[PDB]
Amino acid sequence: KGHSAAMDAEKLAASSLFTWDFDALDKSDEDLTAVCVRVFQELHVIEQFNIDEKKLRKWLQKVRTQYNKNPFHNWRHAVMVLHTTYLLLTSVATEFITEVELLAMLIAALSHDLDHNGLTNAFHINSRSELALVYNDQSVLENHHSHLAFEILLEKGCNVVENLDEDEFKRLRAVIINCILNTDMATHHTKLSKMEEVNRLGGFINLAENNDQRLFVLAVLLHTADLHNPIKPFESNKRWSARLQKEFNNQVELEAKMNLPSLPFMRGNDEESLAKGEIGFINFVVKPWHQQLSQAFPKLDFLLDTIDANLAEWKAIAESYRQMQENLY
Amino acid sequence: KGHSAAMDAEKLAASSLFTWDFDALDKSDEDLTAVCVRVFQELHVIEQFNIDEKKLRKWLQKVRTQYNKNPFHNWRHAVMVLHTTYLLLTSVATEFITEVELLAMLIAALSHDLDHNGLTNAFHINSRSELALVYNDQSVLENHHSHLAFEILLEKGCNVVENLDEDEFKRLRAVIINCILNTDMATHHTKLSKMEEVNRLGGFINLAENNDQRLFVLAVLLHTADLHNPIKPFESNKRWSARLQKEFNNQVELEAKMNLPSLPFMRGNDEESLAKGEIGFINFVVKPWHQQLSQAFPKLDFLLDTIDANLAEWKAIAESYRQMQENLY
Ligand SMILES: [Mg+2]
Ligand SMILES: [Mg+2]
Ligand SMILES: [Zn+2]
Ligand SMILES: [Zn+2]
Repeated sequence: KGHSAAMDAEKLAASSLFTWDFDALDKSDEDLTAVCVRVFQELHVIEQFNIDEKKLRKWLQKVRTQYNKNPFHNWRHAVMVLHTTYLLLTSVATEFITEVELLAMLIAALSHDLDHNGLTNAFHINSRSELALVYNDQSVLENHHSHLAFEILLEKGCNVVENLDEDEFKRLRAVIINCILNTDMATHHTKLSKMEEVNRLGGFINLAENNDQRLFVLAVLLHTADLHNPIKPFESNKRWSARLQKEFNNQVELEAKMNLPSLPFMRGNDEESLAKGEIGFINFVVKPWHQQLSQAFPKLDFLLDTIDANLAEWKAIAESYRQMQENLY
Repeated sequence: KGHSAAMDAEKLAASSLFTWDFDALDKSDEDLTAVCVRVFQELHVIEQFNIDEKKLRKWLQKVRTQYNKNPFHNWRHAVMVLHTTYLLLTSVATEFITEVELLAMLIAALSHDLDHNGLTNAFHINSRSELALVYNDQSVLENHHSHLAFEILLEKGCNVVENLDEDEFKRLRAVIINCILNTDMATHHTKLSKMEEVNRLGGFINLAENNDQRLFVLAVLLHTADLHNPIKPFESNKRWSARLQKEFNNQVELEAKMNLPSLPFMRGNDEESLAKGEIGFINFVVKPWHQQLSQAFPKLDFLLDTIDANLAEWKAIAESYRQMQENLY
């Protein structure tokens, strides 16, 4: 029965947990567990919902065991999205997000890629996979992730939301479903267009009262945290991007063995292809997204300087390879 | 006094001997003898060097009696490496290998693991064995194999190279020594790095004239044939891998009785440990090796599809055991 969640951003930002340079690749298994628990603890959701910390840790374990050992879409990617969501909500959402929606964003971020196998939605649709048949080609993977999120959560020993009442769980369920389904890259352009129209009209007006407009912002922020590669230091940008390229190469190899069409961008398997793909992805997807995001939330415009520094680095790598490839001609 | 060995790959590939599905475990003792003789006969080395077939058969017998009844490193493993070497040379080497080097590759492949006792080089060095003292910790087993190869060969009734002149035997001896010594797994990474640099420069250029570069390729090919497990049908992959695991388990048992350190990968003695070890060995050793090999010799890239099929099979086995082990937690 509160107006907004119990958060003071400046106390939260003073913690050693608050660092935009966080990279799960440099953390051990026990370190990642501590990060997830610390996010829940420092955001006060454990005490606000009387969360059994034995169920929280059991739920965390069950979440990790349902992620697969993929190069990119793995348990460390989930923790990266959880931690980045914690950074984004602390920066801009402290005064309109509710307590239940805050708990929902933490669960959704950690659960958003459950049981990923390093294959894209196009593979499932083209191969007519069992998952594609279940979901009738509609956001196949994201529907699968959200389903397993609740199958794991509603289990008795992992029920971290056991103390929520009917109305609170209904809102938590709606927030998790909408935010995970909006991690589908096929819905990126629609959210970008709506953000542009909102920015044309001056911006968001009283988010604490407009429930549907507040949910849109939460979906926008989780999608932002999902694309964490270009907003991290370049060493983090390069290691994760090289891991995604490995998944792309494995899919093309599987698609050829199954006589399925492949997209030409996924075929590149060297450093020059990596840099060229990152330049295009940043110039046409990430940068226009954060330009609209920084206009609605100017506190986040420092991310544009991180995106530009990484973009300048990838262009230096591409220029070196092109300078070596032009001499053949 | 020839430019290259007298071989036409397409005539050779039409023989019933040419089959990548060959497995020595399914052959009788007399069948294996016939396979070894047929390799020598069909490659024309018997007539090219006027080989006394009574000495060839006596040499074959003496080779077999110097192999021990190990689960993996036995006489059938030697025939597997001989036959796989015959497949590899027929596929890619017909136009640069010389007649003497061809005969040397057949002898080296059959002799490459002589008097193996199912124990690794690390055991000899750690136990300060007599063999480790003889060879000053340098490629202990491989030096031992090559020594016995010539002790068996230079015997009068087994001298299959009696008709070679001085220059031809000197090259044959150099090829056998270098190729057997390069079966030392401790030299795998160095050969992989050189193959990567050669592939960066466009590939091998006129191997028929560069003697040292041609010897490197022969060493690369014999090492390829030594690791025949992942490039065979899965039933062959599993039976031989289970035999190697038995040797690993026997060594750890011997090392504990002698108060010697043991590597943790050798302790696994069940099917789940077998699958986990094969996935790691294929992902980090075999697959990167054949990716470089297929880039220098694209005719061999079908082996990558065999490696992937076996890798997918081992991952299905590991997933079943993990799905049964995660429910305890
Ligand atoms: Mg996803
Ligand atoms: Mg050996
Ligand atoms: Zn994701
Ligand atoms: Zn061997």
